[PDB]
Amino acid sequence: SIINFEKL
Amino acid sequence: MIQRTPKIQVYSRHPAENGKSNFLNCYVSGFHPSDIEVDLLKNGERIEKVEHSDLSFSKDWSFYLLYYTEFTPTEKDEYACRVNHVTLSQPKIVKWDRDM
Amino acid sequence: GPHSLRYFVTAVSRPGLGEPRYMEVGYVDDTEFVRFDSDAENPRYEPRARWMEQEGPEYWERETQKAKGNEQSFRVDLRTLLGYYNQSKGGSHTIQVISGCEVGSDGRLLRGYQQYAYDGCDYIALNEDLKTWTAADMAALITKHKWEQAGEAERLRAYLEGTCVEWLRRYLKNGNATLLRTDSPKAHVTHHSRPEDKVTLRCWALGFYPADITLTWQLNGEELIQDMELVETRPAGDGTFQKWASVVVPLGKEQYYTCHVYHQGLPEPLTLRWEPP
Amino acid sequence: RCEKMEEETWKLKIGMCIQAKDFYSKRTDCSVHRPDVGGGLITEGNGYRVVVHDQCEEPNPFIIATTKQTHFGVTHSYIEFSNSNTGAPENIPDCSKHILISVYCDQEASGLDFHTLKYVESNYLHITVKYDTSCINHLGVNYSFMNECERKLTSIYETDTLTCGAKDIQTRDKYLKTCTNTKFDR
Repeated sequence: SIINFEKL
Repeated sequence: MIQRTPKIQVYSRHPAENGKSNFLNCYVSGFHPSDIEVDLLKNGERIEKVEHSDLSFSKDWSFYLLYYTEFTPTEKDEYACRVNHVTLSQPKIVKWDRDM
Repeated sequence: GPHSLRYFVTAVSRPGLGEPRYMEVGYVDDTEFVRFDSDAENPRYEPRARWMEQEGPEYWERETQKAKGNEQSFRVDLRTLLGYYNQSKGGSHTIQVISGCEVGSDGRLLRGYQQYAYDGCDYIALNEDLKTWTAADMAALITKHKWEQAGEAERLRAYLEGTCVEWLRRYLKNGNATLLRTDSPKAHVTHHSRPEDKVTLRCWALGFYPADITLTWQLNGEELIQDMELVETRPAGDGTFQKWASVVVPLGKEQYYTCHVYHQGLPEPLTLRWEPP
Repeated sequence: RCEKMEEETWKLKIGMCIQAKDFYSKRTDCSVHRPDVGGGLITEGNGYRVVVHDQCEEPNPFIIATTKQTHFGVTHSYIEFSNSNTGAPENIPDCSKHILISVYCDQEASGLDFHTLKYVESNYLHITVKYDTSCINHLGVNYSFMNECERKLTSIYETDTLTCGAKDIQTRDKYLKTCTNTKFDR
């Protein structure tokens, strides 16, 4: 399961 | 930003003996950005049906693709690969060597 | 031995052509097992390994929703970086992310993977301490400052040490039988009279999995490393790989040189010489 | 984190892999000289002679200090430009951070068909490469510029893949030879 990325 | 010229290899899936069916591969790798144009040439002319692998990239951020098609090699039929990238002044041509 | 689970994210913008292309490709070690592509007939999570079919519809629904959620975030990030760098909107730009974790045999987390790339240059990356960031340029300092005040580093360490490891363990036991499968390299030596008053011996190695292989030429029990023409390992297209080593030897001395094939799918390293039919 | 010395010690490494076209490049010793003609350095070796300039007209310290070369097979030729202590990029003039590299071929009779490509564009360094495509089949450039602290904290990230004819980067660096201050002969 991939991670929920955070915005830059 | 960075830019990298694609490394090109033209080869066959199996040792080429004149007459037997085989696959023709063209491996492009180490290029950036991703936008690349690759087509296979039979006797100097473009082959209409050319399937390509899905896009991917390695740990150096460089993309790599595999373009392949079915074909049957003979004696006087010369194959090649045509690759153009944004980093290339003019399109690249690499002749096919059955023992390379 | 050690194992790892890595996700390769691609985000390329296309000004005046539509929404950016988004890709998520997972890798158990060196094997691709999952893939999501926005520019496809149907943008959904698709298995890339036959041992991933075991997962039910519940699993392929979660990952798809997470993928679409990620795509929107990156669609914004593509515009966000246009402001940081003060670039033009007419240009096509690329964001790449490598994210995952490496777990050893002991179950201990060896590496925490999280690095971003803008247009091929390094942007920001999670350090080994799993608490600080390394900003590669002036613009990444903006991102870095945001992630410090948001505590992104702490939230990320939790995933790496917890969630990522738990799934790696699950994926490994769900396909260990196939991940261990290896194909033996079928080798042979060809001969050409290309150099003047000399020849060329090319040791081949075909139909092997995985790509890990070692080919060496030897003379008098010593390896020829600088005199050896080695080409990059390439795919045959059928799931296996090819590779060869070339060496330039004087004429009449072909039998004095031996090629060596090292692979994990072989009980014993192969030893080959040039042999005329 | 790390010591004061580590955060101030900046190192520069420029790798460049050149593959020969239509001819076999021969392994040899390499030379390096600072021409009084123009600010920079000229290096002879491995079938090529390479000129590296900066955009500085005023006499300033060149950003490259050490040059190394090696050879693998019959086509690959690798060059490594180094500097163990450049100092912080803040204190280095901008012009000294714009690098122009010209790669000419000595071994084979050149066709003189050049191509200029900007390989690296960042806040720390600019790398532009001009090379003769008549004798050069492919050219790759690896770039690394950071302090000992950040290098220690990001060692798990491997970005160097310029094997350049060897099995791995370690094997490449094993056969490297420091270029000397002497004439050439071939």
